[PDB]
Amino acid sequence: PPLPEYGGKVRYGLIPEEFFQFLYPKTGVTGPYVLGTGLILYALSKEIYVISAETFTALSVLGVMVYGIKKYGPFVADFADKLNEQKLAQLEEAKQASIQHIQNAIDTEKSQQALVQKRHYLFDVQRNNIAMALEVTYRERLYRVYKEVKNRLDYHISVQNMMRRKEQEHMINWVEKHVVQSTIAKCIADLKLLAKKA
Amino acid sequence: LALKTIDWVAFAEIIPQNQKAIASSLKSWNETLTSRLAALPENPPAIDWAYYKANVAKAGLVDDFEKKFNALKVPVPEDKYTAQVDAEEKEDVKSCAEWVSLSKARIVEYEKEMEKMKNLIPFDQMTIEDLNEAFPETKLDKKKYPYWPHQPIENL
Amino acid sequence: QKLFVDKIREYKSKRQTSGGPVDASSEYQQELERELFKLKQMFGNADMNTFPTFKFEDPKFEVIEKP
Repeated sequence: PPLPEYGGKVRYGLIPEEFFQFLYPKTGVTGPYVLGTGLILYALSKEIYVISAETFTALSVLGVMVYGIKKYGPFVADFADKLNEQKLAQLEEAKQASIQHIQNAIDTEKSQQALVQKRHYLFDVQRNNIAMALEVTYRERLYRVYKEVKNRLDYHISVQNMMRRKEQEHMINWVEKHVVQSTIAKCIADLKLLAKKA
Repeated sequence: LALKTIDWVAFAEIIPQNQKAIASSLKSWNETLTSRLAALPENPPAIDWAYYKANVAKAGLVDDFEKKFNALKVPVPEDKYTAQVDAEEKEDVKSCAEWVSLSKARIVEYEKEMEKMKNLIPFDQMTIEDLNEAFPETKLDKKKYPYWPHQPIENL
Repeated sequence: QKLFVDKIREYKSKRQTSGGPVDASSEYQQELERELFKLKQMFGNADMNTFPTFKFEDPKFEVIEKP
């Protein structure tokens, strides 16, 4: 239940404006002042109000209090409003901070969701390694078999060709050292070739 | 050739800290095996016969070598490893599903709470009880300090 | 023509090797043995005149699930 903004519009701190408007349509701007002065002159004159030291006192006190409000009123007013607005700002900051705290909690939980969703890369990496290792082993086996068969084939053809080489060189050296042991016909041919000098 | 393309930082995010070494070894294994597969072609070049038919004068050695090679069926190894990791994946999916449902519950609850705080009464109209219900941290501990002002004097 | 009589006669004598397994070599075996020895024990050590046999190894593996 909110507070109504303003007060009651009292005058002199002693009379509310309701009384003045109350008398307005009947005697207006001259009503209250005249009633007041008439009444005070009455209470003076007819020994209604005694004048004694108490007048001295109460006048001093009214003076102190009027000076007091008229001077230190605005300060206490604005101090009150300081307290109010400050408490209000602090409450607003508590509210915003709590909202932001829970919002951060929500976003972090959403991040958790995203990651644990991402989880499955683990299993597909395992799968990848499995299949890759398997096919690697298989291809290694095939190259092993092709390598060993090629090796036997080469070995045989190589020893074959090497024997070919050795026998061929032995044969040519045999024929050279054999033709040697074997007629002036060659000499007559020599004279013929020299006759072919020209 | 059935391979699953992968991120790798996404992998790195999902390794609980107890087994970072195993996972790192798995990554290294992945890359070394990829290189090894690239390090050799798919199938061997099958040996021709003519080059040896007309050169290897050995009797039936080239022939029966070629034939027993034809009569050779290299054992293609079967895994027996994938089905179990699939089952493990299954269980992990189940656990993740239940965890994520619980998290969505907590999420909608946080949402409702935030909305309550969002629908606040204008503070100037708020009785101390409504401030209390809006924040239990604004509640005097009337239990531990039962006399006025129910809180540390110096705290005032 | 000396070397031409040489070529013809020596070629006809060399093709006459049906009777001579190394055509009157009578030596060079001392090195031929070790030569084919080297060639073998360089290409391998097994019986390289029989068909190759094959063992096939299989990979190592591990515990993969969360421990």
